[PDB]
Amino acid sequence: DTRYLTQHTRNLQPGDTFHALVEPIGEAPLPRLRLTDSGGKPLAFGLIDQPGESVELNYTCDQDICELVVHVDGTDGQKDSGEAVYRLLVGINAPNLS
Amino acid sequence: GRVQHFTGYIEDGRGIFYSLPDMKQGDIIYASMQNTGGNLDPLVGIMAEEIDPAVSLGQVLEKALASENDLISELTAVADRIFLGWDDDGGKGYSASLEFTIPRDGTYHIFAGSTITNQRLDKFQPTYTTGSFQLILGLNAPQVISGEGEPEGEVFASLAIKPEAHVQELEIRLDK
Repeated sequence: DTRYLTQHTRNLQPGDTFHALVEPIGEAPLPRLRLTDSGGKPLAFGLIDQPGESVELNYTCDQDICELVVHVDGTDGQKDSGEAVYRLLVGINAPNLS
Repeated sequence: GRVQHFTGYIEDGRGIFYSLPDMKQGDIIYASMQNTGGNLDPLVGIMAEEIDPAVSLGQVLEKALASENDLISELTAVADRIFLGWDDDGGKGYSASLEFTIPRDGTYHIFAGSTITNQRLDKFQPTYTTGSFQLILGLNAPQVISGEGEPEGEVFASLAIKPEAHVQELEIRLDK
């Protein structure tokens, strides 16, 4: 039913970082991760990591205010995958794997 | 400081070229390109001689790329190559504030058109955009990148002459 997903993030302050990761918790196929602005215009790619199971993603705020929208693309996967689970790790300033 | 105004329409990312004859080394060119209507995300660039960006940018469109930062990388590389200086698609200072220091004497061309960006959150679907705009051009006039433009001195620029094919048919049915 829901074959694509977004999450509207918090407003990042000028010169503030952002970290993101996807991991297939339910042995499902690998997804595309992306970061985009509040509109369509995109900021980044969630690259497939050295191990080859994690979708590592990075970005830092250069405009006056950054309001951000994480994408999780589920178009390349198992056909009608009843269960596909993912663990979405997202955070602002610490690269760790209140 | 000398300042000029221009308005126009971008029809699915094909831009408009403006000729700047006999510019002087050391001149500072200021360009501001703002959306006036439609969903156009403006793209401003400056060149020396004229070669058509629609061919090169059309190839970027064709890439349903690896994923988003692949587009950054590819657009960054193409823009840097095609223009001596460029500036982007929408944002805070409207859309295209671009300061360029003229490197040598001669004829220059500024290009006003579409970037390639995504519009939607339902799917990642990057395209050219369409719409009307206002272009503010400044010769040694810093107020142009401040978002304030008033026509100021002598004319130095105007519209530059290339063919674009589109054809169709359909069945017409007049009756009682």
